[PDB]
Amino acid sequence: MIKSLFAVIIGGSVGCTLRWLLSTKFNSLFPNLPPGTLVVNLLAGLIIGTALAYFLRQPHLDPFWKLMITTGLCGGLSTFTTFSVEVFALLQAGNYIWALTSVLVHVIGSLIMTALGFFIITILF
Amino acid sequence: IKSLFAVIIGGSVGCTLRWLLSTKFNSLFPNLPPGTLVVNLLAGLIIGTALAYFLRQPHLDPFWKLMITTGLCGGLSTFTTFSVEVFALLQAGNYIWALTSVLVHVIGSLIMTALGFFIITILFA
Amino acid sequence: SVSSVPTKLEVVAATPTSLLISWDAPAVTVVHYVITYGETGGNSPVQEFTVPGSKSTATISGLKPGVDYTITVYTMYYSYSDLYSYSSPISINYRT
Amino acid sequence: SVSSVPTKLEVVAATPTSLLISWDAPAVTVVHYVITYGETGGNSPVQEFTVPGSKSTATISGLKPGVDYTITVYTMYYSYSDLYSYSSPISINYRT
Ligand SMILES: CCCCCCCCCCO[C@@H]1O[C@H](CO)[C@@H](O[C@H]2O[C@H](CO)[C@@H](O)[C@H](O)[C@H]2O)[C@H](O)[C@H]1O
Ligand SMILES: CCCCCCCCCCO[C@@H]1O[C@H](CO)[C@@H](O[C@H]2O[C@H](CO)[C@@H](O)[C@H](O)[C@H]2O)[C@H](O)[C@H]1O
Ligand SMILES: CCCCCCCCCCO[C@@H]1O[C@H](CO)[C@@H](O[C@H]2O[C@H](CO)[C@@H](O)[C@H](O)[C@H]2O)[C@H](O)[C@H]1O
Ligand SMILES: [Br-]
Ligand SMILES: [Br-]
Ligand SMILES: [F-]
Ligand code: NA
Repeated sequence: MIKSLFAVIIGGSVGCTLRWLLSTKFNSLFPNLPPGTLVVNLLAGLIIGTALAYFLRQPHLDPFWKLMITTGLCGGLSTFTTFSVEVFALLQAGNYIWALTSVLVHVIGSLIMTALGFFIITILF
Repeated sequence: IKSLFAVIIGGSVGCTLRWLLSTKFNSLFPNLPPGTLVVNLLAGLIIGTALAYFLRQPHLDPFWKLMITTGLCGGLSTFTTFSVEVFALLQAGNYIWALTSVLVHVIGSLIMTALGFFIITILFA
Repeated sequence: SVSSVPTKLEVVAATPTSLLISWDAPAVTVVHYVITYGETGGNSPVQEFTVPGSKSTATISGLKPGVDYTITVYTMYYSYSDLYSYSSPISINYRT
Repeated sequence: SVSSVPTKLEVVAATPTSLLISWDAPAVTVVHYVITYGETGGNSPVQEFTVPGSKSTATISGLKPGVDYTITVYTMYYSYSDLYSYSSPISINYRT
């Protein structure tokens, strides 16, 4: 399990770090829907969509890479909590229109970015 | 660079905790994997308590805040795994549990953030 | 740890040119089922088709009377560890 | 590096014992604003109350006529890097 653990941590660290750099640079530009935390969910949602289709077509890939890419990169790149507090803070500011908007865009947007990365690779192959 | 370490150290812990929890438990109820739910409910609790608590201690080392939030909560929580499960349910035609999974993850994590918040909030009062 | 192969694949009704098969879904998010069938005598093109993850029965049609068919069902299933992947088949033989 | 401090804090309407202040919101997600007011003259107690983050005006009441007050506004805002923290104050003087 130690080799697995290294994949989680390496992929995660690359993910967490990327989310951090993107968030501090871009979030404050549109507080009603902080775009840094959106893009890292739209991005990792895209990545996991491609992984969905590619892993399927590559039954023999080393799991170390699959774990590092999904639980690691995508698990560390995406966030449910930062998305959560922003909505929570919007709610407490009484900015309900943007709290609700924030939820729809993140949820429906991730799925789309997933379906995107999935149906791109499908069609490629 | 010292911030980098907090994200990594925290994220690694959060990612590692997400990995162990989901493998052990997701398979027990695939219509709404409970490992991925719990990490998101639990990080939400942490970020709610961290919300109320850090507000009241504006002298605390930002290192510790970043480790707990962008790091641990960022690593522990996951959006792609929640999204992937939904997508899988959606492709499988299991709309009702795709919908449920979204409500339970979003409504559930907001309720958990509010508890963590208001527990600390009510504690100090 | 949880098996992604269907169980209890069986012909539940037959005519001489068609079979209604059914199976028990495994304990995983099955995205869709694949049904394969061909003549057991190593000399017919195996055909595969899909049925949605919610169904557990399928109709195999256009068959020859009195012939031995091998019929298998496997899943394209989602799991945490593997994302999407194909399961091992469950297979039966049936004479029309 | 986006300011959480409000700007253009001003009195827009006054009675001898009340003030109506308005400010421009900082370009961040303010949860609530804190308003504080005391007599500019020395050791009078300063008083405060909150106003919700949507509002950007606040009435101050129960003042003494022809007295100089120091009015101060700052925010409890959500930012990504700080979570819930407080802006620095913006401050004006005004005589009833
Ligand atoms: C569907 C999923 C639900 C999951 C759980 C969501 C939890 C939401 C927490 C909201 O927090 C409250 O929000 C009020 C409204 O924003 C604030 O009222 C403040 O702001 C109001 C609106 O401007 C004023 O009317 C109030 O008097 C003032 O106290 C109040 O302080 C705050 O504690
Ligand atoms: C809230 C929106 C979020 C963003 C969009 C997410 C999209 C997720 C579903 C897309 O995948 C498709 O889902 C269909 C429905 O599950 C499947 O239909 C399959 O299953 C159906 C089940 O009724 C059959 O009728 C179809 O013929 C059969 O192709 C189809 O294969 C599959 O590729
Ligand atoms: C699914 C559950 C959804 C509902 C969640 C709870 C919403 C209602 C909260 C009731 O208690 C609130 O407590 C706040 C304090 O915690 C008070 O805020 C007062 O103090 C706050 C700071 O503590 C300020 O932000 C507010 O603007 C100010 O009105 C507020 O008056 C009071 O009503
Ligand atoms: Br966070
Ligand atoms: Br994942
Ligand atoms: F995502
Ligand atoms: Na995460």
